Amino acid sequence: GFRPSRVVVVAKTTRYEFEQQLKGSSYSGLLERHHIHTKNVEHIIDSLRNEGIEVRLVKRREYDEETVRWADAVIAAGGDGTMLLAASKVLDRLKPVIGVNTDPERSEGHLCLPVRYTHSFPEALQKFYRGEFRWLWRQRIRLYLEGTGINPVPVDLHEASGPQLLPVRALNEVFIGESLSSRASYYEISVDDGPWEKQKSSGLNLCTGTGSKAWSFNINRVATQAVEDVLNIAKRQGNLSLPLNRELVEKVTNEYNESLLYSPEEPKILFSIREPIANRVFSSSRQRCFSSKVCVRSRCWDACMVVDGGTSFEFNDGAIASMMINKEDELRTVLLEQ
Amino acid sequence: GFRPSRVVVVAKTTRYEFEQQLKGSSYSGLLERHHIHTKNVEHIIDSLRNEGIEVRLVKRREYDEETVRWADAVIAAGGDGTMLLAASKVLDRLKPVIGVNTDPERSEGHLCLPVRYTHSFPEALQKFYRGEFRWLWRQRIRLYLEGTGINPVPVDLHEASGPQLLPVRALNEVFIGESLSSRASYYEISVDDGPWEKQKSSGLNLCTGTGSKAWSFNINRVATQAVEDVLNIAKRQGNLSLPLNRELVEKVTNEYNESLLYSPEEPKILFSIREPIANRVFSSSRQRCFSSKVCVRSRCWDACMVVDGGTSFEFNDGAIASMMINKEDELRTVLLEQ
Ligand SMILES: NC(=O)c1ccc[n+]([C@@H]2O[C@H](COP(=O)([O-])OP(=O)(O)OC[C@H]3O[C@@H](n4cnc5c(N)ncnc54)[C@H](OP(=O)(O)O)[C@@H]3O)[C@@H](O)[C@H]2O)c1
Ligand SMILES: NC(=O)c1ccc[n+]([C@@H]2O[C@H](COP(=O)([O-])OP(=O)(O)OC[C@H]3O[C@@H](n4cnc5c(N)ncnc54)[C@H](OP(=O)(O)O)[C@@H]3O)[C@@H](O)[C@H]2O)c1
Ligand SMILES: [Ca+2]
Ligand SMILES: [Ca+2]
Repeated sequence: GFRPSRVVVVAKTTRYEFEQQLKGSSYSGLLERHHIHTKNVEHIIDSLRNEGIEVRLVKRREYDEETVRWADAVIAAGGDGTMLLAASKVLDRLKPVIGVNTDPERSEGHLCLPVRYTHSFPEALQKFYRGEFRWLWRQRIRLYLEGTGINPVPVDLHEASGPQLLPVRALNEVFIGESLSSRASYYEISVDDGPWEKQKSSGLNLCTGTGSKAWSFNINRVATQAVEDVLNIAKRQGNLSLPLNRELVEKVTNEYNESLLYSPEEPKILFSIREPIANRVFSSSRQRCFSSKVCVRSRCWDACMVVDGGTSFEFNDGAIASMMINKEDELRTVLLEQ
Repeated sequence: GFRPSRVVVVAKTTRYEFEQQLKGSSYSGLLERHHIHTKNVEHIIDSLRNEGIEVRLVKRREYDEETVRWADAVIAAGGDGTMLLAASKVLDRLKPVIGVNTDPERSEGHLCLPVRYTHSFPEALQKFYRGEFRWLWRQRIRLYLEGTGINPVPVDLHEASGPQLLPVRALNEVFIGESLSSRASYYEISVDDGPWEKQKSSGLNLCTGTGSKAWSFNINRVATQAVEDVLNIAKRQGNLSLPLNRELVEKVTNEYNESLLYSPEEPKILFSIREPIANRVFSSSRQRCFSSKVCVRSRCWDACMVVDGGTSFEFNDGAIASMMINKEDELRTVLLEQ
């Protein structure tokens, strides 16, 4: 069983708090969105204090490493974005990090406790107390940086030198690309210490098993129409039998897309070349594959390495990044029944 | 036949000229890249003057509408990027625009004359003179902007109000998305005056037939591995017969990908939702389809409408853009044998 005496709760900033800091696309829904989150944060904190747990409630600007150190456990109160924020400042594989979905009608909360615990949190505490749960260590990617002209200083997106460790780990993915959305990205890639291979594309995505359902899923999943087309082509071009139906096309589609998801516990990186350009002057290889190690040498003008959509690093011509998975970067999370 | 007496040649700026305005990723190749382009520009201009044609050679900063007006024809001397630059300032469907690939080992030049004419330009002039060619009018998209808080002023990326016409046409595509590469984009889309539909994704691409081979192709094409997987799934899940082989998988792949390309002359927009997010809180519809008309209402924080990778417009919450295809926006281009 597991009973912290000391807990920091990191709560997301709501849209309403943002504007506080009408037209027609806000206010009415926004204030109700704010009341729901606040009602649920209060339920979490009241429930913790009723178990005798000391609690510090902070917003993003006050969530710091000192407070993580003070705490026995971190609770992210918001959505998956709030889990990523919480994980960004936890580097100890023994420190539990737990997510509570505070607006389940608008937050997916895939990294969070099942939705029932949002308004039944004492039930979650008791399940923890009795050990009716399992530890889940989610693998994360660490980033090294070397080369010429490099700038290793992290930028917080929510407002010749040897390899040095960058101060965040990726729980979802590392995205590498030019800052301008229409500017093709140019680099060289070494996978598992293999040969260097020039790529031109709209960026690279390097995700964990946790991240396999996030950005990586939407880069790689095929539409049920595309599957329907591919199958119809296979009839014309060789009468590949079968009866294609509504049911079958969805099925085969779903089987393909599940192949893109893998276990959060497996220490492997799924890397995807995002929208590669082939034609007669460039040539690309595989679109995606698993690996333990990816090294990227920047050839970019004004590009960034973005960790979990939250922390950005400069990555221009001369910079060399290496990504791997290290056991000491595992993020300690919990699994409850729903 | 077709014999201009007055011609403006727009020549790209080379990398060397850029730096002029070594390590290891430049110079050696860069100066040879520069000599090749310059040698070919001189051949073009010498050939024109030898036909008695008056010629003004300009770089991007001096390419203006006045000079287009002066000219009987525009020649873009570079790659497809130089064709797009040239087309950006031509709004008259009667003014010929012709592209010459000045570095065919590094420029694809899909919008340009066949590579042989790069060093055999008098042959192209004579073919023009004798009418051994066909006019190709490439359809282009025009952009209207309305709404609240809008800013219709174009930004040149290479350094309550009613609908107003934006001053460029898209020869390849209009891209719409948030400026930050990791920030999901949010908007509502009306296709052919249909119902408004909320989307969340990494942007929208709205291309012409000319643009169908560019960005749109790499957003939508499927990998030969994915086809191989989809086919193998169809065996397991219903023994859909056939013998899958190296040959067959490439074939079916190629048939699918050709379905993404359409004629530059056809007045239809192929629009693609780029990396839509579905899950349990959002829901998307079709990934791509043809249309005559797409209206997009921005819900974005800090987004842009990017025309042919060269001209950018602000497009944040309150802005409403409508895209269509108008005959007076056709771009007059030529077709030569190779
Ligand atoms: N086109 C795309 O798919 C795209 C574009 C940009 C970013 N992203 C992803 O969004 C992450 C940043 O999340 P954010 O909440 O700060 O911004 P966000 O725009 O709210 O994220 C988009 C959605 O993905 C969900 N999500 C986040 N991490 C996930 C995971 N590991 N597995 C499954 N779903 C997940 C989020 O859930 P909640 O509703 O609980 O927030 C959200 O509904 C990034 O690391 C990136 O992976 C995806
Ligand atoms: N991931 C992607 O596929 C991606 C990302 C950004 C932009 N783009 C495309 O590139 C366009 C801007 O071109 P750029 O030359 O200024 O930058 P660029 O990075 O040099 O364009 C990428 C390549 O596409 C080729 N291309 C351009 N227009 C084409 C067309 N209509 N059909 C077939 N190929 C075409 C270019 O040919 P050249 O070698 O002759 O220049 C170039 O090789 C944009 O409108 C957009 O469509 C694609
Ligand atoms: Ca979120
Ligand atoms: Ca180019």
